[PDB]
Amino acid sequence: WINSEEFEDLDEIVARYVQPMASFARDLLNHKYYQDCSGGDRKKLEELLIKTKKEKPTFIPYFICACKELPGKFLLGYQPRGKPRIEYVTVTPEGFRYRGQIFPTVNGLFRWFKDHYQDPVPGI
Amino acid sequence: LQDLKFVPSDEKKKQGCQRENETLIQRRKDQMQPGGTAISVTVPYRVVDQPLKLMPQDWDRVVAVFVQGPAWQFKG
Repeated sequence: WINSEEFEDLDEIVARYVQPMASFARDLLNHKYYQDCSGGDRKKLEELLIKTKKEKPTFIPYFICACKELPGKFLLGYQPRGKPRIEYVTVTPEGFRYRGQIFPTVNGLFRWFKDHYQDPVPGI
Repeated sequence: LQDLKFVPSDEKKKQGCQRENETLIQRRKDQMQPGGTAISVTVPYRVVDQPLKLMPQDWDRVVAVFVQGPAWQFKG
């Protein structure tokens, strides 16, 4: 038993609980916007976002990086006008979960984020 | 299936063969025809390692599947 899911044996766990998650994680790494902020340092992401915003104030810089503090979750930062904001994207066997929405494809998740970055953060 | 001979997968790994998502099988079967004439027809066969990525018509076209034991493979 992994969480509420059932698995017949270890091969099922590795081939279905990890392999899709590894593929989903690999997709995020292969994304153009991906960056390595010393394993997911918030300060490094904040500095990079601020620098990018300074270079192109008109544009809204957003970056995706892996988080070492919370394995299986990716740190998605964006700086619309002022201080960059940070959120968490959890990798699940069904895809990517962000703001209570599951997107099998990374492209769909990014489109939703761009079109709904101004919405209030769930849970706050 | 093509050559009707056994080769352990370990020997093929030593040979370093390249696994393909899709594979083809060319089996030569003699055709039952009137008058005793035989024509060595080579009917291709299609082998899929991952069956999830098949369209419903393709799923209908399926006719045989080898079971390795546990049922978790079939679920889905």
